[PDB]
Amino acid sequence: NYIERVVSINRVSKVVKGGRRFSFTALVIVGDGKGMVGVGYGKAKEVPAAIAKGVEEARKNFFRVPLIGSTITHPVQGEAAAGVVMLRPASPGTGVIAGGAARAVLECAGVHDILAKSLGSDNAINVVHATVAALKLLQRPEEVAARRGLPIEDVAPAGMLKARRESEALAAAAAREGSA
Amino acid sequence: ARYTGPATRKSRRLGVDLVGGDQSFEKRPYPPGQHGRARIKESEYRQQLQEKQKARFSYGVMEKQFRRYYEEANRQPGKTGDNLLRILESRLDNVVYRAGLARTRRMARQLVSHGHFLVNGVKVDIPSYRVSQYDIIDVKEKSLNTLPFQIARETAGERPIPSWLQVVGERQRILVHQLPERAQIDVPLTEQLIVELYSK
Amino acid sequence: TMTDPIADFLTRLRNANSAYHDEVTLPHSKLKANIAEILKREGYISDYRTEDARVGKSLVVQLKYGPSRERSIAGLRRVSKPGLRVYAKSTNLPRVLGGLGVAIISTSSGLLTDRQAARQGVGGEVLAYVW
Amino acid sequence: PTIQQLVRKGRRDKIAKVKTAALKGSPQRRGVCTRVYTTTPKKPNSALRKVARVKLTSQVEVTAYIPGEGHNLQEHSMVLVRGGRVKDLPGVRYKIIRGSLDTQGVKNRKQARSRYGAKKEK
RNA sequence: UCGAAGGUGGGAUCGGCGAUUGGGACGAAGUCGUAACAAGGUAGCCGUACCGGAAGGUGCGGCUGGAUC
RNA sequence: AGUAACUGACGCUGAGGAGCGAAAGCGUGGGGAGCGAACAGGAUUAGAUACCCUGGUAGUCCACGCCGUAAACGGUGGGUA
RNA sequence: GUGAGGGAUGACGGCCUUCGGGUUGUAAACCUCUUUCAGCACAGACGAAGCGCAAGUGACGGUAUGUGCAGAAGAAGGACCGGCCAACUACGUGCCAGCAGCCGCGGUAAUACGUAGGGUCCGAGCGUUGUCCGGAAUUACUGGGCGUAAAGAGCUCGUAGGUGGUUUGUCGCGUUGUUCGUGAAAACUCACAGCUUAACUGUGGGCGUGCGGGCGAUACGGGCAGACUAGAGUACUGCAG
RNA sequence: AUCAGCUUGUUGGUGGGGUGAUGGCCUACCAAGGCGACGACGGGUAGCCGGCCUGAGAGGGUGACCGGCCACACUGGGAC
Ligand SMILES: [Mg+2]
Ligand SMILES: [Mg+2]
Ligand SMILES: [Mg+2]
Ligand SMILES: [Mg+2]
Ligand SMILES: [Mg+2]
Ligand SMILES: [Mg+2]
Ligand SMILES: [Mg+2]
Ligand SMILES: [Mg+2]
Ligand SMILES: [Mg+2]
Ligand SMILES: [Mg+2]
Ligand SMILES: [Mg+2]
Ligand SMILES: [Mg+2]
Ligand SMILES: [Mg+2]
Ligand SMILES: [Mg+2]
Ligand SMILES: [Mg+2]
Ligand SMILES: [Mg+2]
Ligand SMILES: [Mg+2]
Ligand SMILES: [Mg+2]
Ligand SMILES: [Mg+2]
Ligand SMILES: [Mg+2]
Ligand SMILES: [Mg+2]
Ligand SMILES: [Mg+2]
Ligand SMILES: [Mg+2]
Ligand SMILES: [Mg+2]
Ligand SMILES: [Mg+2]
Ligand SMILES: [Mg+2]
Ligand SMILES: [Mg+2]
Ligand SMILES: [Mg+2]
Ligand SMILES: [Mg+2]
Ligand SMILES: [Mg+2]
Ligand SMILES: [Mg+2]
Ligand SMILES: [Mg+2]
Ligand SMILES: [Mg+2]
Ligand SMILES: [Mg+2]
Ligand SMILES: [Mg+2]
Ligand SMILES: [Mg+2]
Ligand SMILES: [Mg+2]
Ligand SMILES: [Mg+2]
Ligand SMILES: [Mg+2]
Ligand SMILES: [Mg+2]
Ligand SMILES: [Mg+2]
Ligand SMILES: [Mg+2]
Ligand SMILES: [Mg+2]
Ligand SMILES: [Mg+2]
Ligand SMILES: [Mg+2]
Ligand SMILES: [Mg+2]
Ligand SMILES: [Mg+2]
Ligand SMILES: [Mg+2]
Ligand SMILES: [Mg+2]
Ligand SMILES: [Mg+2]
Ligand SMILES: [Mg+2]
Ligand SMILES: [Mg+2]
Ligand SMILES: [Mg+2]
Ligand SMILES: [Mg+2]
Ligand SMILES: [Mg+2]
Ligand SMILES: [Mg+2]
Ligand SMILES: [Mg+2]
Ligand SMILES: [Mg+2]
Ligand SMILES: [Mg+2]
Ligand SMILES: [Mg+2]
Ligand SMILES: [Mg+2]
Ligand SMILES: [Mg+2]
Ligand SMILES: [Mg+2]
Ligand SMILES: [Mg+2]
Ligand SMILES: [Mg+2]
Ligand SMILES: [Mg+2]
Ligand SMILES: [Mg+2]
Ligand SMILES: [Mg+2]
Ligand SMILES: [Mg+2]
Ligand SMILES: [Mg+2]
Ligand SMILES: [Mg+2]
Ligand SMILES: [Mg+2]
Ligand SMILES: [Mg+2]
Ligand SMILES: [Mg+2]
Ligand SMILES: [Mg+2]
Ligand SMILES: [Mg+2]
Ligand SMILES: [Mg+2]
Ligand SMILES: [Mg+2]
Ligand SMILES: [Mg+2]
Ligand SMILES: [Mg+2]
Repeated sequence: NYIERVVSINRVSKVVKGGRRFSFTALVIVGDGKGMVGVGYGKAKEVPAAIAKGVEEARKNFFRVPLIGSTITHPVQGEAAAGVVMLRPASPGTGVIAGGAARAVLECAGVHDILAKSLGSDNAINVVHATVAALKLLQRPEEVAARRGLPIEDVAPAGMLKARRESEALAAAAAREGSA
Repeated sequence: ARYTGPATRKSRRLGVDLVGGDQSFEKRPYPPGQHGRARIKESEYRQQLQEKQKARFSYGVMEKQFRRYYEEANRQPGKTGDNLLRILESRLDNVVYRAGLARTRRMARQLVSHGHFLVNGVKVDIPSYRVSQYDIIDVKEKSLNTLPFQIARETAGERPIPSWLQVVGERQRILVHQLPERAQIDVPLTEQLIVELYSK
Repeated sequence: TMTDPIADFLTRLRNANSAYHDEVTLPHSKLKANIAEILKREGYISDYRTEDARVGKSLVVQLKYGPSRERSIAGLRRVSKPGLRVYAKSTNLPRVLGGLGVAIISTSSGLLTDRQAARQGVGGEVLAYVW
Repeated sequence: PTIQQLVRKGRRDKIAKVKTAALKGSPQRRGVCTRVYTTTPKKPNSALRKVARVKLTSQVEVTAYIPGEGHNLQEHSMVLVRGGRVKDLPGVRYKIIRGSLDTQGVKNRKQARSRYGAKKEK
């Protein structure tokens, strides 16, 4: 089960000595809803071929989201492409607050609570690149502590330890219910 | 002011049943009008408004009313979606419907407005009454003698009584205990879309 | 001219991290020394030791690298600088990297880390954000 | 810009280009129309629109566009004018409301009736 | 003694109008023209002085955001 | 650049202010081969008040003052690590 | 508040049709129900441990509020439907008559004009208009740039100001170190409670983000009270232009 | 600053009067300066504040009602 979405459809054109040659380009985002993200950019002369190319490229290119239970770990300032997209977690149930392309990519990621803002070049392609880079910039507390050579309690806050323990207990309960 | 027009219009146009017993919806799922079969471009705003209008035309609430529930639910420290679901389910109409004493939300609302119900021995005729924790709902003899109430109370074989609601006897006494969680509430639709649409 | 030793130190360290270097030699000072001390205590750096040069004391800092070569330091930036000096009260201690980073705050005891500073309830000027 | 520059000078906020300055920020004025005639649009649009010159209480001479397909305005007539921009006409920034003072709603209107001032059919 | 109002006389600011004139923008379409964009048929541009209905031309100095060899 | 004898916080940038500054232009008084705005002719064009040709007045030179602008470009202020 | 439960492979009539039919539609006529609030009557407050040594004192109001009577009986409209932006077809004139917040729409067959239906949004309110913030990171302290898009002044010397190369010493005037001490009332936020719930207000907290003095600290961030030199300058010898 | 100097009881001292209270609040006599590029004097606008709207915040806009002050009562003055 994968989540599919389309963000923008553009009628690109090419010129020859005879006249105008039209073409179609599409960008799609694929995700499993658990924290696995794939982006695809596909070009054709017709929408079905375009979306097929986009889906294939997205299937080729994947990326994993290290989310804590339901939300993001820490605020991230994703500076890439030409747009500035700033992501940070929030209180559970607040919702994934983001623009169009960011909305699509985060919903395909499966996150449920995020605060986002795009600060320039509202173009969908650049926004998607900036969000992907923002997720790449994300760091996870366990291997952050491993890199720093200091144990978890001496690195990460007790509140996020409590949240992680609650998330682990909920995941264990869900696994038990699914097995039974 | 309440929508006096046909109720099947909402389900037919919108694409999911609301009352649940609509034969017209299952006969023709497409929206009415000369051109309900025309292809429609996908839109996040279409679907966000779609969830909103499903919710509001399903529970029968007012627009200002529902926005006030939204801001209320936001300002309680608890999770916004669960708070909104409680503050909407706490409407006495929905409570008395899901308790099995009414055949539909509209009929619960009409009977409450006419005032066939007693709350803790106090006269109440307000469809939008608020029910807090550990409250008592009573039904008066003038309404036990009412014929449609008898039909409802000896035909109550509808969806099962929830955890927080329960009836104790033939007098149709409705009691509330605690705050339900979303998982056992298992209400259709998704509050995330509504909260995000009002987050716009 | 040479006008900010702490910013110069932070920039040389993060430039060395970007250039994948291992050893950096800087002029020695008390501020540099105890900042290296708190860096060693938190564990973002490997180790430091002082030396003697042609004129005065100098301090060398060895960067930290793991088996898979990814940087042990993500980025540095200074918030309090000559001119714009920013300070924090006892309740408005800055949150860095969602609490996963470290802010260096000079309190009545000295240059101490933000978490234990909030534990003590003490506060002051934030030197830099290290994450 | 550096810290001492900001301290020394300070930053001046933008000034808003006010639109329909003849209203002086006041939504509606009453006016008397002096002349009624027609004007031609720009290159993209070719038509023959109707505009009126109205003396405002603010003693400001401004053009006023007449919506609808029919009107009975003549010289020395009582007119109520609101603010509204038109693209094709170069120097017209106001629209004449319908159904007030000497102007009556244009007949045969049944759709979008409140905007043009039509009473309800029985 | 002070003292408001009033009147003498000349300076500043805000203005309103004013023959006529100078300049600008929007119309659309017409005459006069070939200016610039390709070595645009005299390489372009900048500062400056002169000249000519007009775009411009020339002198001096500076740049290549100039193509060949 | 080397020796590093000595001073021992004198360093940096710098609003307003002040000094220098391509060519052309102006005053006074000299100089003035070549070059060359302006202006005459000759030539082309339907048309040339331009491009081309023959001439040549300011200027181009000198001294004292002035104006203080250039695509004054590395179209990038300086200093430090 | 202007209703309903059930009611047909879905009765008129309108609009399209490919002339098969589809639309308005569970809508409607229908069989039953309670009839809120207005309508007609009865009772009828508290607001007053109040004032008087008097015999009474309520404008509101004979209202609010209860108790009975009759009847679904008295009750819905406004914008939008080219893309932005949830909502389309037909009919009538074609660079005319006209729309419009940005792009922009009619030069005989318009989902953008006008009329019809149909659907969407909202609702006792519906839109237009004007002012203010947000998106506008579009005045960028957090949080912008200066090669070509807007920008490095022509370049130096340098006054006032802003900022300083090590470690050798007090007072604590930049400062945090804790406590008592103000923060009127009202408002905001948290919980409680009352008017049948509704606005409304009834009580007690809490909130009240700044500033006053007495007591306890010295790591950075300044003056002040003494020494050294990694910046800088000088000194000795040469150097090319 | 497309407003660079302002001021002559003006500035300061002493002695008198003055007022509930000190004081160029008023007078006389002595000296020449004070305020000024860390924006004076000039020009336009406007009651201030607890608050309201918007914005996550910073900030921006604003002064409805209520409430804390301020100033006025057709215009200008004066006093019991
Ligand atoms: Mg950046
Ligand atoms: Mg942008
Ligand atoms: Mg944008
Ligand atoms: Mg919002
Ligand atoms: Mg810079
Ligand atoms: Mg402007
Ligand atoms: Mg309309
Ligand atoms: Mg229309
Ligand atoms: Mg004038
Ligand atoms: Mg005039
Ligand atoms: Mg021509
Ligand atoms: Mg040419
Ligand atoms: Mg030519
Ligand atoms: Mg040329
Ligand atoms: Mg040229
Ligand atoms: Mg020139
Ligand atoms: Mg010439
Ligand atoms: Mg030259
Ligand atoms: Mg070029
Ligand atoms: Mg020595
Ligand atoms: Mg120097
Ligand atoms: Mg300097
Ligand atoms: Mg200086
Ligand atoms: Mg200056
Ligand atoms: Mg300067
Ligand atoms: Mg000079
Ligand atoms: Mg000079
Ligand atoms: Mg020369
Ligand atoms: Mg010269
Ligand atoms: Mg001359
Ligand atoms: Mg001369
Ligand atoms: Mg001479
Ligand atoms: Mg010559
Ligand atoms: Mg010549
Ligand atoms: Mg001659
Ligand atoms: Mg000639
Ligand atoms: Mg210049
Ligand atoms: Mg040069
Ligand atoms: Mg320079
Ligand atoms: Mg530099
Ligand atoms: Mg029925
Ligand atoms: Mg009643
Ligand atoms: Mg009484
Ligand atoms: Mg009594
Ligand atoms: Mg009552
Ligand atoms: Mg539409
Ligand atoms: Mg739509
Ligand atoms: Mg047509
Ligand atoms: Mg409709
Ligand atoms: Mg706004
Ligand atoms: Mg900064
Ligand atoms: Mg900016
Ligand atoms: Mg530029
Ligand atoms: Mg420049
Ligand atoms: Mg310049
Ligand atoms: Mg100094
Ligand atoms: Mg102290
Ligand atoms: Mg204290
Ligand atoms: Mg206090
Ligand atoms: Mg109080
Ligand atoms: Mg709030
Ligand atoms: Mg109560
Ligand atoms: Mg309170
Ligand atoms: Mg605040
Ligand atoms: Mg200092
Ligand atoms: Mg010594
Ligand atoms: Mg030296
Ligand atoms: Mg030499
Ligand atoms: Mg005296
Ligand atoms: Mg005395
Ligand atoms: Mg005095
Ligand atoms: Mg005296
Ligand atoms: Mg305030
Ligand atoms: Mg904000
Ligand atoms: Mg802001
Ligand atoms: Mg204010
Ligand atoms: Mg008051
Ligand atoms: Mg006071
Ligand atoms: Mg008066
Ligand atoms: Mg007065």
